[PDB]
Amino acid sequence: TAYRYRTSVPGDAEAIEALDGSFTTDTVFRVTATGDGFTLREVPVDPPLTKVFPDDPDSRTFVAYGDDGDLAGFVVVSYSGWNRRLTVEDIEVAPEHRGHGVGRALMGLATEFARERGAGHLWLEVTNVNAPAIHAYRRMGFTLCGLDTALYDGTASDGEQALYMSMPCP
Amino acid sequence: TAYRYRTSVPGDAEAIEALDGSFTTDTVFRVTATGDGFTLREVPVDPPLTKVFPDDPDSRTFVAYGDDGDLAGFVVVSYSGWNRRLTVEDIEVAPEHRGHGVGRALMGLATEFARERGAGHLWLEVTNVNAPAIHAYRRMGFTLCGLDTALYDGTASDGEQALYMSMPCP
Repeated sequence: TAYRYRTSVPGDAEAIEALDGSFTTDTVFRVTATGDGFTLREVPVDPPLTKVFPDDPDSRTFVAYGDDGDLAGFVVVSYSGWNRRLTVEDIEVAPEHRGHGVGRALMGLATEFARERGAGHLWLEVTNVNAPAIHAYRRMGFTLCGLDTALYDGTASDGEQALYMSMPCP
Repeated sequence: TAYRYRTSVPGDAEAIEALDGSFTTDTVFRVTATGDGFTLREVPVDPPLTKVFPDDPDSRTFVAYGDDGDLAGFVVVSYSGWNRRLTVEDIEVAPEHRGHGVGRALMGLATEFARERGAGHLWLEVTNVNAPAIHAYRRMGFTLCGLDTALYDGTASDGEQALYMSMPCP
């Protein structure tokens, strides 16, 4: 569907680094600590929030290239045998390529690798302010499996919470 | 307070391995996924649950030895500079030494190391079935900061959830 896919090579390092993982959102998932647990609620934000990030057999990176020779996206995966978890360390699609099936195809490639390793599930972390990726993950078969409100304390993302999502591996 | 404390040496490996990290509990924290979030509720369990486990500058292990020459307890810590987090990887006290101040002293030693590294917080993971460690952590200055319901899927601990607790570092 207009893209080429392969395992990354050292020469992809620059394009991976340069790829624009930034996004603008009209909503965020507000995380509330209730004492007994946590609640998430999608809330509107005005003005829209623009988030800019200042970014071996069990590990793998898959890249997606467009017709133009430009990197459309990548996914970095890591496998842990103790809990048979394939961690999606990072997944990013160039803003122009968003909503063109790149993310879904890369996640499918991540799923195939998980199956090869005999994974029981796929797992990912996503900032609570990334409402579009959260909704996109939900529509790829993932559901909220946890969170860490302290993950970003003392970082450039202080005030955000890490949200955890998982999918059983077919 | 009856114990000796130091940094571990290779020769402590056997005693660390052999130390009994098992526990019996009359209660557990039941984790409920509400869809919008998670709730934790301490519930009684009958019969009592007995849990048996089939167990470099930023990493460190501190040991506590009793008068008898036996290992009373240990704490394994790891530091991550990106979020200035000191992770308490593992902490275990021999059942006879429980409630004698060993855990508190080891956690204090973990806190001093965190300060030396310039940590902003201390962090730990604890199984939801470990109601006594959860209550002990709460009484050491930690509070629930998250959880991962999928951490133990496909393991010997399947059915348990990982609970995350943090403390700001003085």
